[PDB]
Amino acid sequence: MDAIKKKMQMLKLDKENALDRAEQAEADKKAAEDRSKQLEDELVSLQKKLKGTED
Amino acid sequence: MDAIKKKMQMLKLDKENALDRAEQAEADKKAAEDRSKQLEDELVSLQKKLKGTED
Amino acid sequence: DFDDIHRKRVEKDLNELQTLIEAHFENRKKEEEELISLKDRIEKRRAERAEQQRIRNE
Repeated sequence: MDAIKKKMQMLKLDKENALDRAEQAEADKKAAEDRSKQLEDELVSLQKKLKGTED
Repeated sequence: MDAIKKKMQMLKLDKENALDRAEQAEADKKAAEDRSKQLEDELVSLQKKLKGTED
Repeated sequence: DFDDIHRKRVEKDLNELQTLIEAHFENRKKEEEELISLKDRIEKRRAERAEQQRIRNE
């Protein structure tokens, strides 16, 4: 037939598109999270040196 | 027919789950990156305050 | 997770459904074979009625 092929292929394409988009988003989320952790760690030391400067 | 409809329904359940996961991951990325950039801005303001204290 | 058991459930649903699909495929297929044999013996009946009718008419 004809309809089954096109509908099935389009739906599988939709699933694959959503999956890859989710993977890209999660990768960027993990990278941003680690960079945020770095920012926290540096900010604490910045606060410590600021406190010493103020003393 | 009979089995074809059920197979289509399976292909649609995969569609919904993949699309929902993609959207949720995208929202997670947006939230995490906003968190990181706000932390970076806080770090910048701390640098400027340290500069004023140094002056 | 709940998604895992849901996935396994719709999975076995697809499995049983495609199983019954192929099953009624086979059943209706046997029925079509029987109907084809019916058509064949039917054409045999047409030919035999034709020849005997023609003999009578002769």
